[PDB]
Amino acid sequence: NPFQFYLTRVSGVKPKYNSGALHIKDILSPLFGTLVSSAQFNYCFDVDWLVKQYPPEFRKKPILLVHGDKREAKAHLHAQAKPYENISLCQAKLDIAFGTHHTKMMLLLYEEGLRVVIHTSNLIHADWHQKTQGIWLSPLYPRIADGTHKSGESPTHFKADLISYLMAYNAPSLKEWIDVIHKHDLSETNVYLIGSTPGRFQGSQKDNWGHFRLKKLLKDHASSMPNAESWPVVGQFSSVGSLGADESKWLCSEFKESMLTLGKESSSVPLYLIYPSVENVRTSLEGYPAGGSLPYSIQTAEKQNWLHSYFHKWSAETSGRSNAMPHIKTYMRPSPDFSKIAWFLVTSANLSKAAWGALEKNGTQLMIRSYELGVLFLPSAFGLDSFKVKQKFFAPMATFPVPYDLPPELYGSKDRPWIWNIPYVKAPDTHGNMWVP
Ligand SMILES: O=C(O)c1ncc(O)nc1C(=O)O
Repeated sequence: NPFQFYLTRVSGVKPKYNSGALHIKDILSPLFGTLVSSAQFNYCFDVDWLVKQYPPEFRKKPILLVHGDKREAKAHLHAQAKPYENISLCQAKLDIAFGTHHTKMMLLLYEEGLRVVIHTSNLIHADWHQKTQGIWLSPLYPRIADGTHKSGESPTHFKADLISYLMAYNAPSLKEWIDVIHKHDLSETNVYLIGSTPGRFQGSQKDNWGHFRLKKLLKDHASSMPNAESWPVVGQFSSVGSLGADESKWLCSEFKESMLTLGKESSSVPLYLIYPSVENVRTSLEGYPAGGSLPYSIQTAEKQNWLHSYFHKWSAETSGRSNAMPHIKTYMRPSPDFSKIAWFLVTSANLSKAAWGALEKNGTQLMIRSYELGVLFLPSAFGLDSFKVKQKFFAPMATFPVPYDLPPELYGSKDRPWIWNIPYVKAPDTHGNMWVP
């Protein structure tokens, strides 16, 4: 397969549904490279657990943890890392309120080259245990010979775009990694980088980040097709922010308009949102505790009940993961019969203005609160017009492995979106428990 798109291993499914999945121990194995140093970009960290996932012979190699924690949270993280002399920390600046460092990325420097891993999991045991999570694995990037002058750039501009994402941190520990990336050849990269960094962007810079970055890529590198209005948009996520009093405020105005973009020319397009119902969570491998990682609050949800009529159940028979609650986030543009897709995005970004950006100042400025990161699969980048959808995720290699079932299934009348801070005591979960916050 050319896509190098993986799910994490799930404890409790039959072996055929973990054949070709990746645990973090697999990613860090000596089989992937002889580790020299690594950078772990993430949101939440269990440092004791994390070091144990490295092979014993690599556990004293330098590790950089890139996080966004402040005040007591920051002190807690520093206390976690203090027993390991080889661990340094980089506090990503979050100068806009309510933003987080949400990017999930590994930079893996080997003796043999460099690897980039962009994924969706926190660095804690539960995120790699029984959740549905996504991974993109870069090729092994070789080092450019000293004295050789070449770009090492890909047709997707991935090398420059990754350096640009890192330069936004303005951080000395990350300038070191930028110099490492400069010294490697990334030209085989066939995915486009889509990042979010905190800021207020106008003019040219508007297209650099968030949903405007997505729009620009789709404008420039996808083509429109007859009856494009009939190709739905699908968004699939594990948290929802405050989107406004009705769908015109953000979801169907600027967000959907970016996601609908195809080609360069100038809406009844169906919008399917996939987010676990209470029943999905109750019957899950984890039971109600899976809802600890689905942080939709009642205070947000009660102000936007209009949104829930967009919601579809989590279903993943194709990958044996209907009971492994989603922590992956994905966005895509399937054909009206869901047999093809025009593009697929895997990312850390949930369905929030903080992650994707919201227009300000009479539509001239895109404001983003958070760090986010994903990779975009475009048919043009593989010499194709569209991707066919792989029928069984783990079963002509140029079909894209969509990890959940199509078409998505609308909530039933008695279904409700998972809301983590109200009790569920009508029926017990797979471990025999109720949910009482
Ligand atoms: O996983 C979590 O618990 C989580 N919590 C809050 C947030 O904004 N995002 C996430 C995520 O990683 O999806």
